[PDB]
Formats: sequence, C-alpha cells, structure tokens
Amino acid sequence: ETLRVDPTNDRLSALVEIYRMMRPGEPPTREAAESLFENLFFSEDRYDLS
Amino acid sequence: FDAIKIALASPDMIRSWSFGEVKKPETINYRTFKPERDGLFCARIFGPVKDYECLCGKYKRLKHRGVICEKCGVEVTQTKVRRERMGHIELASPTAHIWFLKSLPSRIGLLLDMPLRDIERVLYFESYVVIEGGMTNLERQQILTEEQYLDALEEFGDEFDAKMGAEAIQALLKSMDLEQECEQLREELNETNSETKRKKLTKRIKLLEAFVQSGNKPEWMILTVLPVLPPDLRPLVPLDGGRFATSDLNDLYRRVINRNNRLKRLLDLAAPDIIVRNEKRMLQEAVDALLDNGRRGRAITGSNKRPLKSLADMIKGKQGRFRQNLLGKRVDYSGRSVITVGPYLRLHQCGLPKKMALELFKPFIYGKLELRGLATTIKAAKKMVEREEAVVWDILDEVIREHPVLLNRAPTLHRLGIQAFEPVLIEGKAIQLHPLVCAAYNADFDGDQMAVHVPLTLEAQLEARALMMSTNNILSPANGEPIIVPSQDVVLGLYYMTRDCVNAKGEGMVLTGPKEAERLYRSGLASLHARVKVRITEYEKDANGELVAKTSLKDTTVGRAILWMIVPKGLPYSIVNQALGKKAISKMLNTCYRILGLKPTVIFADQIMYTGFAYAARSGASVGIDDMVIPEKKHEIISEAEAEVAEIQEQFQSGLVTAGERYNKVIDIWAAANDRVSKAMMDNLQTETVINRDGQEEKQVSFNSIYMMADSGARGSAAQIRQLAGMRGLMAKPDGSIIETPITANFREGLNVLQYFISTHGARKGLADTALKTANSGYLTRRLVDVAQDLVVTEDDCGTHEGIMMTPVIEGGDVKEPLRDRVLGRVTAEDVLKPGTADILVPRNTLLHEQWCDLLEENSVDAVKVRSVVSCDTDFGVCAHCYGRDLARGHIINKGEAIGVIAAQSIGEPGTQLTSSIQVKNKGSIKLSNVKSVVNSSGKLVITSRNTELKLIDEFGRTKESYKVPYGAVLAKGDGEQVAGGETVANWDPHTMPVITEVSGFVRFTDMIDGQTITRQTDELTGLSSLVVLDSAERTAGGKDLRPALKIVDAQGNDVLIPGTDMPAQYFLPGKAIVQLEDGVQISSGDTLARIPQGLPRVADLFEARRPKEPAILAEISGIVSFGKETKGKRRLVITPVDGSDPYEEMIPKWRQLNVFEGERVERGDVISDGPEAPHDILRLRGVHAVTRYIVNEVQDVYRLQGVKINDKHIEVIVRQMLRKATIVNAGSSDFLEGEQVEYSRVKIANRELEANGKVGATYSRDLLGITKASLATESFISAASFQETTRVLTEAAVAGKRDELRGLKENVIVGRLIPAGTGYAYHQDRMRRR
Amino acid sequence: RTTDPVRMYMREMGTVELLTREGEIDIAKRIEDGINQVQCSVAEYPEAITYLLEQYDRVEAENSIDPELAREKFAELRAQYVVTRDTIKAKGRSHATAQEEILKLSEVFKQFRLVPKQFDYLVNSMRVMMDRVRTQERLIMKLCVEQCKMPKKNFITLFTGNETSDTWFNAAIAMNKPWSEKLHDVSEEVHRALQKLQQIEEETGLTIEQVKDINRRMSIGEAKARRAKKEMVEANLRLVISIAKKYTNRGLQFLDLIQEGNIGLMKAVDKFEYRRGYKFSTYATWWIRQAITRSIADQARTIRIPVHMIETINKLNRISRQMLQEMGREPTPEELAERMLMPEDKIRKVLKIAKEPISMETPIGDDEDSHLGDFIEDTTLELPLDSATTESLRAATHDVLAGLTAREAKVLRMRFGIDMNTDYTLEEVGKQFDVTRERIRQIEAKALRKLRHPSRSEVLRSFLD
Ligand SMILES: [Mg+2]
Ligand SMILES: [Zn+2]
Ligand SMILES: [Zn+2]
Repeated sequence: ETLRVDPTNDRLSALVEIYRMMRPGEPPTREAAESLFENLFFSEDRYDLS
Repeated sequence: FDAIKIALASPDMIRSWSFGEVKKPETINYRTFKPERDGLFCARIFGPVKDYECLCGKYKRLKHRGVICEKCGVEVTQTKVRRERMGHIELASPTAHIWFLKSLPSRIGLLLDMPLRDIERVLYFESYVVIEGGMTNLERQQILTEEQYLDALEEFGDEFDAKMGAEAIQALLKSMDLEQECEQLREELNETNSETKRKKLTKRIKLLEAFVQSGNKPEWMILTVLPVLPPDLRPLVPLDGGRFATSDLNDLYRRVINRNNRLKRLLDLAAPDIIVRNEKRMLQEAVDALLDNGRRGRAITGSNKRPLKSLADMIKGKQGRFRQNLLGKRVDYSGRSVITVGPYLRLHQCGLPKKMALELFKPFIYGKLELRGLATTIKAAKKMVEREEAVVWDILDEVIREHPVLLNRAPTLHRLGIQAFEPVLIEGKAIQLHPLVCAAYNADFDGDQMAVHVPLTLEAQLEARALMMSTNNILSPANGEPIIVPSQDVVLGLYYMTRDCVNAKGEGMVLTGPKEAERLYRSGLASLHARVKVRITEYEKDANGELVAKTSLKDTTVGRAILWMIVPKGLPYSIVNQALGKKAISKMLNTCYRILGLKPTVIFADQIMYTGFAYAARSGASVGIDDMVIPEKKHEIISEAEAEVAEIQEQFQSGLVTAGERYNKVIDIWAAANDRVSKAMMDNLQTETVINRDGQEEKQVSFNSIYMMADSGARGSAAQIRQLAGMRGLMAKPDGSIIETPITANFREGLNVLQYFISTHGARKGLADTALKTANSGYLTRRLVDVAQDLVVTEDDCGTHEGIMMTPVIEGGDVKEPLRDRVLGRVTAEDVLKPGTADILVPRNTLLHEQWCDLLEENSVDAVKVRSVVSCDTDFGVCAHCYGRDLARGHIINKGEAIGVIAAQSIGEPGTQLTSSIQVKNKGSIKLSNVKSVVNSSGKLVITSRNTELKLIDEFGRTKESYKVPYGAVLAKGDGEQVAGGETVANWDPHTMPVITEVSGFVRFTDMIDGQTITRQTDELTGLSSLVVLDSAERTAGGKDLRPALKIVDAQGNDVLIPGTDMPAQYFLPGKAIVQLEDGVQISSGDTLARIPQGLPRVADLFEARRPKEPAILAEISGIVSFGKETKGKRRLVITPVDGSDPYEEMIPKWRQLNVFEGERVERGDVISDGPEAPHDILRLRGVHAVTRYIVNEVQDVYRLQGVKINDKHIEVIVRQMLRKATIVNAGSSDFLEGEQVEYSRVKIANRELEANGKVGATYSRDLLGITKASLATESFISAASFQETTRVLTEAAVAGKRDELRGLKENVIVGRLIPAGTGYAYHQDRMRRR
Repeated sequence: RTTDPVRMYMREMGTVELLTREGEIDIAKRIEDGINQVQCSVAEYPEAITYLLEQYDRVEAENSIDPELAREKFAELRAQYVVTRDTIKAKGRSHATAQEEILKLSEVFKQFRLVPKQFDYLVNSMRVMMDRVRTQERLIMKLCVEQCKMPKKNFITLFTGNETSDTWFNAAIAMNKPWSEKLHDVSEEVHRALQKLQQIEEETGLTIEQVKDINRRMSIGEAKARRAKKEMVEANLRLVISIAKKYTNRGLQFLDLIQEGNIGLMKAVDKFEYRRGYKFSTYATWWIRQAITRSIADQARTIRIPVHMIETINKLNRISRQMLQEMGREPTPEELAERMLMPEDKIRKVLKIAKEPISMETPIGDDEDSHLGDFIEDTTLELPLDSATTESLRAATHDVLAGLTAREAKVLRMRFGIDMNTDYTLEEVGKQFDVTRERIRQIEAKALRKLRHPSRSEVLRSFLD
C-alpha cells in the first residue's frame, strides 16, 4: 500500500522527491540532492549517537 | 465623541496623517542622544525629546510654541506629540498588506474568486497576471507563468498588458469595476441553482456590498505607503546599565526603510528585472514580517535568536496589547500583600497596615494635611510622611474611616473574589481579612498576594460603600445559597456549641433563657452539652412586618440558647434545634435573608462569627491518634479480602474465567470490602459508649474529634474520613483504569512504599488535573465572558407572553433537585395555577421569593411556566421582569445589572473543583407519552413505538419519577394503576432491540429469495429458526435492487393493514434480522420476531456545541422515513411526510442503531441516531425553548454531579447569547442567506412588518454558533478584536467599515469611558438620548 | 509553491546558467559592444561637439596620458563641425556628401578619456531631448487621435513624411474630411507646438527623422547593454551567495547582504574595464565586500554608527580576540589602546557603543508571562512633587501677587512668564509701561524686599524643597 501510492520510483526523482519535502521551492540537481541526503542522514557532522 | 468608525486607509489619508515623512534609516546619533535630520525618531517628523526643548538648543522654555526652527525643522511643543505623529515612508513600489493576504480567510481572494495558491504565485514574483487582453484567451484574472508571459509577448505584443507582483494586483483591484461587478454577481448568485456555490458567492457579494456601502475601495486594501508607529510608543530609551533599550519593531521598520532605500537606489540605477523583482519581493516579505511575522514565512530573528514582535504579535492573546495593557492593566494605588486573620472585626471591616496605608493613601494624606492646617505645602507633608511623625498616624486614622477600599485576590475565581472593605489601622505589614468572606474568595491563608485598590473620587467611594461592600451581598451570584456562610473553623465551633450529650453534667437545671445559658456556661459549673428545657423568647413576622412575642419551653441544649442570644428576633427556632451542619447553617442564613432582610443579617453573621470564635477558643477540638480510632474488626476484613482474592487467583489459574473477568471480580470484591470497612469505621465512629445520668449504657452522636468534621461537613466529606480511618477505596491508573490491588492499610497504620506509590499515582493525576483543567476553565471563562458582552437590563418588562416549561431531572435514577430551588428567583411568564384546573393564585409577572416558593411547595406542583431571557423581544439586553431576581440582592433586579458577566463568573466559579431492569423507587400511577400500547396474550402490555417515556405521578399530582424507554419493551402494569416501589415494571432485554409486531394474524414470508437476498441457516441454540437473513455487508446486490421486507399478512393470500392507520402490514428487513418464527402460525399482537443488537472538556464542548465524536441526527418532519439509495456503507436517508417537505433527503454515516425503520411513522424532531446529540439540528428543528431546556437540564446536572448547585439562569443567558447571530431564509430586508444578528433581525421586523406594510420577507432561522464563533460575529468590532484572532476579525472589520456604536459593556471598557451597565446605564440613558 | 523568498530566489538563480572563462570574456565583450554602440552613436549627435568644447574649456585650466594630447585631440571635432555646418544646414538638408561629412565627424571620435561623470551629461541631455520630442508627439496624438474623429492609423502615414513645415497640418484636412474641418479650434496648440519643433530642429541643425533614428539607436544600444548587464549579474549570483558566508552574523538577514552585494556587483560591472585582462570575480570581490561592509555599518545596528567607527571597532574586536588567544584572560582596554595606537578614552568610548539595544520582547524573567517594557523608568516623570507643586505654587503666586495692588505684579508676571506665553526681559516690559529698564528693576527689587521677609510669604518660603 506504500508502493501503490509512491510519488516517484527512480532513485534520482525519489531523492529529489525528498528535497522538495525538506527544502521546498528550490529545484535541485542530482549531486545537490545527494549531498543533502548524506548531510541529513549519514554524516558524522550532523548525526551522532556515541 | 460617542462612536468608533473604522475603514480602510487611503494614501491621501496617510498623507494627511503624516505631518512629516521619513526617508533615512537612522534612528538617533550614537555619541549624542539626539536624532539628526529625517530619521526614525527625528524632531522634524515626530517632535522634540523633552517638554518645550528643541534639537540644537535654540528655542525652548515656552518662548516658541508654534514656530518651526529653520535649522532642523523641529516644532517646539510637548512630548505628547510623539505619541500621535505618523509615518509616510515613501515606498518606491507598492507592496502587499499581509493582514489582507495570508489571513484565514484571506479576504483578497474571496473578493476575486482566486485561490490562495495563485495569490502566492502572483504576489511572490514568480508568475504574471493580465488585467485585460485584446483576445478572449488572455481574460481577466488569468495566472500566467514567465514562459507563458514570453509566449503572450511574442504572440500579442502591445495588445495585452501583464505585469507581475503587487503593482499588477493593485491595478487589477483598482480598475476592475465598482458596482457593475456587484450587480452581475448579485444576479448570477440567484441565477444559478446550487448549494456549494451559494455558500461563497453570497459571502463575496456581502463583502462587495460592504465595500460599496462603507465607502471603501479595494485600492485602499493594498499598501502603497507605510506609516510608522509613533516613536514614543517604540522608545529607544537609555536604560540604567549602560546599553540602550530598543524595540524589535524599530528593527523591523529600519529593515523596511532600508529595503525601500535599496529599491529607490535600484530604480534610478537602471536595474535588471531579476534584482528589482527580488527587491519588491523582499520589501513584501519585510512588511509581512513587520505586520504579522508568523504568516508569510519564517519568523525574523534578531541578536538574541528570538522571533521578533510584529504588529500582529503586539495584539495577540494574553501577551498582546489588549489582555496585558488595555483590558487587564496594571493600576496605581494597588498594594500587593498577603492575607491574615482579623477575627475582632465586622463583616464590612478589614485590616490594613499603617505603612501600606501611609504610602498608599498619599494624595489623601496630603489633602487632609493641607485642609487641616497641620502641613504648609506638599513636600513638607512628604517629609512628615518620610520621617513618620506622630500626627500623621492620627490623620491617617481620620482619613481611613468612612473610606472604603477594594480588596482583590489575584486571580479571582468569581464575582465575590473581589469586593470592597472599610479598613481599620493595625500594625504589621499585612491585611487582616474577615474570615466569613474567605469562602467567597476561595482564598485560604496560603500567602495569597492580594491587591488592595483605592477608589479615589466620591462616585467610586460611594460605589464601594453602598454597592460592593461585603455588607451589601450575603448571597452568591451563582446560587441562592450563601457562599459567605460560616466557614470551617467557625462552623466547627458552632457545631461544638449546638452538640448534645447523654451524661450532660449540667443536668436538671432549667435555664431562664439565653442569658442564664451563657452565664452557666461561662461560670464553669455547667458544660456546653446539657439536654435541658430553656424558656426562649422567639418572634415571627406573620403579619406585614409585625413581630409577635411568645415564650415557651423547648427540648434543646444550652449552647443553642447561647447562639440564640446572637440570633436576632425574626428567626424561628425550627432552624436552631437541629444538629446545625454547614448546609443547615446555609439554610439558616438563607431563611434569615428571606425573613429579616439585609439589615439584621450582617450583624447576625458578625455575632455568629464572634460567638463561633469565642466558643471554638473554649472548645478544644483537637484531632489525635486515639481520636482517629481504628475499627476493631479491621484486620478480619483485610483477611477475608485476602482469602477472596486468593479464591479469585485460584479461579483464574484453574481455567474457568479470563483475566478481564478476573479484574472485574477483584474490583467488585475490593469495592465490597471497602464498603464493609467504611460501614465498620462509621459504626465505630458515630457510636460512643457514654454513661447516662444514672448507671446505664446508651449510645448517641459521638464526641470524637473527627466526627465533628465528618457529620457537620466542616472541612471534608465522608470519603476523606473513610480513606483516613479506613482503607482507601480506589486509585487512578495513568491509562484510565483502576489498580487491582487497593491500599489495605490506612493513614494511621501507615502506608507502605509500594502503597504510597499507588496512592501518589492518583494523587499526581489529580494534581495534574488541577494544574491543567482549571486553567482550561479559566480560558473557558475568558470564552464565555466575550459572548455575553452586551446583556444589560435596559427596560423593565416587554410584551413577549412566552416562556419555558420548567421541570426537574429524574433522568435514570431518582430525583436530584426539587422545583423550589430550580425556579428560585425566576419570574413566571403566564398565570400559572394548581395541577387542578382552578384557583389561579400566581399573577402574570411576579418573582419567586418567600411567601411564593413555600406556597408552591405546600402544593403538589411539577411543572410551571417561567419567563426567560431567550424569549425576550428587546435588543442589546433583556428586561428586568423577564430575567427574574438578581441573586446577590434578593429583590426586583435593577435596570443596569449586567447579567452576562454575572453568568460568566458563575460558570467560572466551580472550575477549580470540577477536576433493562427498570425498578421504581416510589409509589404512583403509570403514565406514558406518545402512546402506542396493546395487550398481548400473556397479561402484559408491549410497546410498539419509540418515543414512549415512562413517568410516575402519585395521588398528589407531581412527577416524582420518570424514565426514558426505548422501542421494544414490555410493561408489567397498565396506564393508571397505583404501583409500589422496588418492583420492575419494564421488562426488555438490554442487549438487543426487538422488532415486535402489533399485527395479530398469520405469518407469511413474502418478497424474499433464499440465496440472493436472504439465506437458509438454522440456529443451533434452541432449534427455532426459519428463512433468516445475515448482515448487509455479506449480502449481494439482490437487496440493493429489491427491498427485503416482512409483510406479516394472513396465510390465505389476502393482505391486512395496521389497526389504526391505513398502511398495509409490511415490516422492513434490516441487517441482523434473524427471525425466530415460522410461517402459518397465528401470532398475536405483541410477539417478538428477531434480535437486533444496539467532564469539563464535555462542558466546553457542550458550550461550544460544534460537533460531538458521534453526531446524533434527528428526524425533520413527521411522516414516513425511508431509505434512498441502498447501503453502500454510508449511502443516504429520505424523509417523506404526508403534508411536508417530500423530496428532502438526509445522510446517515453509521447504521449501528436505527430507532425507526425505513418506512414507519415518526414525529417531527424525533431521535434517529443514538449517542451524544449535536445541538445544531436540535435548534434547526425544535425551538429555543427546547434547546435551552435541554442545556439547563444537562450541563446543570453535570455541575450538580460534582457536588455544587448553580442557578439555571446563568447557564441560560449564555445559551441565549450563543444564538445571537441567526440565518435569514428569504430576501427582502437585508439579504437572502446571510448570517445576521438577532438585533438586526428584530430592527427589520419592527420597521417593515409592524406598521409600514405586510411581509417583505423577515423570517429567519436561529443558529447556535461556537463560543469562538459567536465572539467573531458580534455587530460591535472593538470587543470582538480582543478575544482571539484579532488579525482575522480586525481585517473583517476594516474591509467592511463596521462603525461601532459602543452599545455593549466591554466596548466602553476598551475605549475607556463609562460602561453602559450598572451606574453607567443611567449615564448612557442620557448619552444615547442626546445624540 | 513555497513560503521562503530566498529559496525561490535560488530557484530564479538556477533558472539562468553560469559562465565559464570564455563565457565570462564573451559577456565582457557584449558589455563592450553595448558601451561602444552608444559611444559611436553619440558621435553623430550635434551636442557632442559642444560637450567636447566645454570639456576642452574645463581641461584648459588643468596611468594617465599627457594633457597636451587632451589639448590637441579635443579641437578637431570643432573644425569638422564648422566645415560640416555649411552643408548639413545650408544648401539643403537632404544631401549625400553632408552625410559623408557626418560620418567623417563620427569616425574621429575615439579620443575618449572616459570619465563616469562626463558620460552622464550627454546621456541626460539626449534623454531630455528625446523626452521633449516624445511629449511633442504625445500632445500631437492627444490633439489628433482623440479629437477630430480619426484613429491612430490616420496619423502615422502623415507623421513619418516630413514633420518639419506646415504641410502635415493641412495634410490632416485632406480631400473631404467633414469630421476634421475644425481648423482654428485645433490650430492654437498645434502650430505653437510646431514652432517649438522648428526651433528644436534649428537648435540641433538636423531634420527630425535623423535624430529620431539616432535616438532609436540610443534605445537599442541601451537595451542591449541592459540585457548584457542582466546576464552578467545573473551569472554571478553564485559569487554573492558564496561570499556571504563570512558575514552571516546575527545583525542582518541573508537577503539584505545578498541584495547589497547585487548593487556592488552592478557598480563593478561599469567599474570592471576588462581590457587589463583580469577576471570579474577577483575585482568584483572587493566591490561586493565593500557593499557588505557598508550594509553591516549602516544597518545591523539600531544606533547607526558610521563606517569608519565600524572599521575601528572591528579592528578592536579582532585585536581583542588576538589578545584573548595570546593571553587567555579578559582583554583590558590598556593593551588594546596601546596596540591600537589610540588614547584609552577613545577606546572606552567606542567600547561603550558596543551592540544593538536589548529588544522589548526578551524573557528577562523565568517564564514567558512578563517580557521587557514592564521595567523601564519614565523619562517624562510626573512625581508627587512634579504634579502637585507645579500647580500649587502657581496658585500660591496667584494668591500672593494678587495682594500686590499696583503694576509691580503686572510687570512681574511677564518678567518670568507667569500666566503669559512669551517670557520678556526688562526692555520688552518697558515698552508696554516703563521704557527705562532700571525703573522695572527697582520695582522688582522693591517687590523682592517685600517678599523676602518671613512674615507673610512663609507659604512661599516653604516651597523651597
Ligand atoms: Mg492560593
Ligand atoms: Zn533645534
Ligand atoms: Zn423583556
């Protein structure tokens, strides 16, 4: 039921589908959306549990 | 001035307002504390800094009053010009007013039929709009992108004209139309026939007719020039720490003028379109953050990382200008101080510190020192005050007498949380409060910071002395019972005074009266407890105020006679001879106020407090460990409870029941053990083995130290004593359940660390309840005080000739309150009479006081006609003889008494303390209503109707017992039979609602196919089954095409009818219709076929009346109610009357319990869905006299369930103000489908349909709005702009031109004049007549 | 589709495409073409000769070139003008060799010595001449299209012909024209405007069509220069958003610094002068940093401290941070004063004016119930003294000086301003009564000797406190 309503399927569009939910109004590129996903989920400078 | 007129700001109006324009972002100089030329604080634009002192120091000291200094433009005048000088920032580009852009509703799209997404597309510089085009493709109000703008540029060229941003929508609003669009929308509103379009086009055309009628323009809605706030109101003042004290609004105005200067530098420098469009977008965002910071985007920060205050954050909630600086304001002559006990004072007398009265009464001290000649000047008297001369204490004692002062608890709970007092001079630094009125404060001595406010002038001084002194009101405004009753300590002393003994060491001595009683108590030879005979002189005014003298011997005690020494002449001894509890002393004070009046009652209360203090000093009422006795059979009850829970655990282990039944059984046996130990401690507490005069053993009321606080109700009910001495009953789990292991031990034995944890669970839950829901009740008081802000007694009596039929609640159980205290103080509408149709003894317009309530109590009255405020015909208030009696005075209510804020303080009073086998309990005759009954073949009477309500009327003629019976019951008794209590008279299964048929005939299965519509399934329980049907969710579309129905007719092929009507005998087949009868058998009338199965947030939801969790819809018109389209889950509902609205349909969401079947007979306004009822349909079908009666029977019983009685008028005038705005149904006077107030609807009936001509169209329909909704629908705007959503309702007032006449009571509070209520009502009688 | 203006500003930045090095020098060459189009089109203007003549008169009293080249190279266009003026005006205006001499005058113009104040004057004079001929055409359109019942299409075909003499006026009174027969009712403005057009044409010495296409070339070159400036500033918004990271303090928002760097880059466009061979980012960095420091000096502070004191207090903050890093202790003003080579009182004076004043909505208490503003003392104080004595002393003087039964009270009430508007000296009260000053002084001393005794003015004596 998640896969019946998915907005985008591709990895790029998908990642972007996020950029619009996080930082709306700015149309991103591939590398910009990838860097935003990395520094928002999988970066030690913005995420630490220790 | 006498009226407040609001409109939209024109740029020429701002240019006239300006008297100086600002163009530079400088505020002041940084070295010298002087603003230079043309700045945000400048002297040319706004005015000078000091009083008559120019900028450079050239013209000062009153020499140049109106000239302008040519060096810097300063006008040498006072500092008062700095609070009224305006702005006029020269904006290079027009900008968007965010109050008219991002509001809810936005009011710029509803003027244009444009969605807010497209408004965000055009105002943010992303998309273009075209005002007019040469072709029909580029029509008006079209939303074009930049690529579409380029395509229209290469396609059209100079034919079209499409700009972007605030200037484009400004020209669009300016050059659309003025009245032709209004006429076209007016004709196209009623040209089309729809409902979704006629709920927004009527609001658009009402907005447009307000624009044309108020003289406003849509060009003035948008902002082309921004005026700044006056600089004294945003003061950049040097604080005493070295740094400066600025406002954040100064920073926002500096940023707005900086972006304006950047725009002005961008226009002449030939900027490209991207930078100037971003500059206009940033100017729009800056003025948006200046007006309302939390609408257009992220809140703008400062240096301290905080959201800065905008012009909307300056007026919003409790932190706004209204509720912090305008409505609730700090005041001079207000002394914060704690409360102490003055027991040696009168009821109108309080204490006052000599230091606080010395500093607080300083103008009175200086005036009395100058008028007596003891002081020469003001500062010599000030030095006499600062050095504490001996004579200033004497002059303070002279000025403090005959000078009342207002004591005030912060925050107040009700109206009696602040009243005046005549202070005396004592030492100390605190206020000695009189102990009798601390219950009216509900302010126990916990160090409560009481403010003491000084009335200055003789108007306010006599208003303090004669109206709001504590000697003026012995009753409460919430109920007729006195809340200034003797409180806990003095009622304990009085209960120790009125107590009797069996030993009674002053036995045998006959007392001459009160004199000898107090003599032999004070001499020590006789005790306070002696059942002897006392000759007491008593008086009663049986004639017109004439007291009669009589003296006889009564079986009483000595202390009752010593209290009778303090009791005045007019009281009887029937109230003094009992045990004299707190409710008995409340009844004593009530009867004293009814008989003697206010003149002896205050002196009686003062003498009662003095005697209670003097005989609680000599009482020695001291709680101890041996006084709080343990019951002797306490350990065996806990041992039997342990054996019972061991039996329950063994029945849970060896499988017979589940864990939920185990929890229910352990809760039941622990409640039984709690009741057993409560009766054990009650039997050990209320009985005490005392010796008689001879050698005997006789029990009596005990002299225990806690039974005086338990039986009399001094401080604590029976549950507190039952949990203190006996074990604790039940606690509160955080999920809402009850702990299965209650506290076995009590407080004297000690609580274990586990048991203290189970206790503190429910204790911290109740404390969080007291922390949250009492503040929620305070905001509910804030809500309810702003919907009844115009109810003042204007006239004395209007010719309405209509009222309510009042009845007490006997809902479910027995009776709770009588009719005497229910219609206490109310005024009758018609000439009510006895239950027999004779001897009319009550006039048309009279109150219900003494010689009227007992005159009905001696009769067997059950329902009387009472005049209300919901039927009062006059506007902007009600009449005196239509409301009844003012509850704190006890006579005819004066013209000016504001009833609505009385009701708000009354409903806000208990907000801090809120936190089947039908067996009759009396004897009477069986009576029903809407009767459809028949005798079956067993000797009983079944019910084949839904709206039957079983009520019991005895031989006297009163409705002592009543019930609510659903459809499908069997009565064991007949109509008019004298029954006895205890026995069950209504027998029906509570788990199912049957389909009992009154057709006595054969059984025929018709119009059903086994397999498509119905199925074949035999019941394996009893073996009695037939062709039955399952639920509607499992069947196929055979029931969706052919309607399944049971036509109970004869077996010979012919058809029968219903006895009484002409409808053929055909019952319908809903879901879960598993019938238990075969065909061909002769069933009788009354046989069963099938089995079909079935608080303060609640107070706030019932006051708002918005929608419950499950709405209970009702039937509209009496007739045949059937189904429309068949059940696709939630399909439809249709209503077909015989002489009513035939094609009108309805909608049923949940098909759980249908009261009436699809095709049977209903009554208009009959219940359809079960559950909580939404009052919108109840007002839409039943009148106001039914909805108001339902509310004063529901929420008053809810308040009574907590243990506090409120008069029903206070939960009646708020309901009257809840339907203030009504919905008109026909055009001709104001509009077709507008929401108009009841005053504007009453002024239209009295103008057209009274003396001018016939009916031009004035019928309407009332609507109960929400409390948050009715506060935004007031005809006055300045009181509506103070409750909540001041942005929204202030924009609605600005775009409509709502000129306030200041008719309501808070509307003169906000403007700062005399209110049109109370003493100011007679001033407004001359104000509104001379205008 | 969003709510933040800076994110859609980034969207508008991402709509346009950036530049490489060859794209940078191509946009610089487009800027050069947009400048040189106006530079060669102004050579055909007759007022440029008088502009260069007044420039030669300005430099007569005067890397850089020698002034002898400025004296020599600013006088040949005068010779070309005085050998063209007998052909462009005299002996007919429509002539081929006259246009050849016009092109000869235009091809000797490249002696620029460009000054930004000099460039504005010719553009302003030609723009107000274009505005004059445009409002001339606008008033002609107002008298001919709206009036006399003829549309706009019946105007341009006779307007483009000559627009010099009276033939176009009676050309609009053509073969029948019954709706346009009102000759003298419309002549009164149009021949008065035609005489103004004729004196404009004799001022410029050229027909109106040639200066019309010259001004059209001015508009075309200005539009091309504006589009080149637009793509130059749009390709370098990454420069301002990458330089705005080092000044992201809590004094201003991001967008104000971005749009100040925008006008700094717009100034750097005309201050670039790309013929040296540098990049636009390197030279634009200094101008955008100057605009950023100007915005952080003028704005970001309630009390507007100027840019030089902002620079000295920024240097003082940097020196204080350096002494914090070198010492660890708090920086005393003595070490900052000796390292700043300034006196210590100036250091404490610029330290006093440290930062923005505490706003009015800071939670100085424990909760959000009482913000600031409920603690400020009143500057316009109204004490019991200042409210009571300021009227009771007035009543006391009105009671005591009423006992003065002669003109001494009447000349003393205006001596200080009691119950009067303007305070007067002895001379102004003299001209009303007693023009010799010492008479008023002696009666004032007599009233002083009457009032200073503690016998009846003791109520006036008690007011000294
Ligand atoms: Mg308290
Ligand atoms: Zn000045
Ligand atoms: Zn009335």
